[PDB]
Amino acid sequence: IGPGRAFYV
Amino acid sequence: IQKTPQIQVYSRHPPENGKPNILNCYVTQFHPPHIEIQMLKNGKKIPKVEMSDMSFSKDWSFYILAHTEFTPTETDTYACRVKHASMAEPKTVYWDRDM
Amino acid sequence: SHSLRYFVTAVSRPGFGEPRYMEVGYVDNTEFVRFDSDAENPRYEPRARWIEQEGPEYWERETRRAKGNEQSFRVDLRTALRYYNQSAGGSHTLQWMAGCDVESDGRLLRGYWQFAYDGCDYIALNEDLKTWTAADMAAQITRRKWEQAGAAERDRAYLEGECVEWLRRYLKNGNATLLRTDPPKAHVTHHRRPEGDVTLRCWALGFYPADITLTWQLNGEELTQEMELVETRPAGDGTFQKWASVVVPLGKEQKYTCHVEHEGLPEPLTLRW
Repeated sequence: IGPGRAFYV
Repeated sequence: IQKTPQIQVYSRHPPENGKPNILNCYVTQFHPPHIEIQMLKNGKKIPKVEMSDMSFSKDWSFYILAHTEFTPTETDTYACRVKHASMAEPKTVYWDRDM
Repeated sequence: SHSLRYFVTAVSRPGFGEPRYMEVGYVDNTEFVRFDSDAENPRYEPRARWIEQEGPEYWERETRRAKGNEQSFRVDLRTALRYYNQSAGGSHTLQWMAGCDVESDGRLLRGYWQFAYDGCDYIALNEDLKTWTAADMAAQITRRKWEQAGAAERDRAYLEGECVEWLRRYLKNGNATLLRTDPPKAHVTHHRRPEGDVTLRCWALGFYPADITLTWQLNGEELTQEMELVETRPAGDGTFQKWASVVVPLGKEQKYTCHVEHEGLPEPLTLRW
């Protein structure tokens, strides 16, 4: 299972 | 940053005339990811070429594998041609079936 | 050691629609899944036989995650232009790599969560999985945002948690494909050079996994002095190939030995011309 972005740069 | 692609051309098996084979064009170490790859037979573009749709390396440079099915004859010649923004001219690497 | 890694890319193309977004996932170093936003009906798709076993909720779940990630990278590309004061007409790339290395004892060895903008390091999660390394000043802003937001702890929970556990699952369900070995088939080619001497090239074809040793010997002593080489390179079918060459005097070829060491061989391969 892949990773999920939860924070923006 | 613009990194210049390294291009390698090689067959899956030792070439024998009449024996179906796969020819590969392995393009590494380039950036930006936009790139154009052709495989040529007898100076003309091969229509049925497939890509591996690309990925990148530990060091962030991009790489992709092109390949096409072919049967070696005694007179055919093959090359891989790459257009990329880091080069003023397309780059051609000829396949040497005797290496 | 084994690994589960995800390679992600977003590339902008002003005037040609939304940025191209791509995801590829690997076990050890074998591709098994991919998402491409320029596909027809973009979905997370299997790229290896053994992952097709997963049910429809797996692919619906991963497609949701990818589409969520694509939206975030759209914002990040727009933000990146502000941090670096770049015009909005150029193409820019953002890259992401995340995953886990684990040993047989199931223990996490290393966790990765790192980014690059236009091909250069931006921010990376450190080995402690608690601090961030920020390349330039622009990435320090991001580091401050992620510090006060507890980003490291949420992301670490994927690295120590879901990443390790699905790798175990993938390693059992794909065992016959991932931990197989394929032996090298070797041969030697002979080419007279214009100076009269002879290039001998030792090929090794169709081996898996990728690691291999290819050396030339002269009645017993290795020849790393005049040995040309290519890096191991992939075939379409998931196997690899390599060659090493030396220059030898004509008529003395049978004095040189090529040695191949690989997992798929019980003992090294010796061969000569």
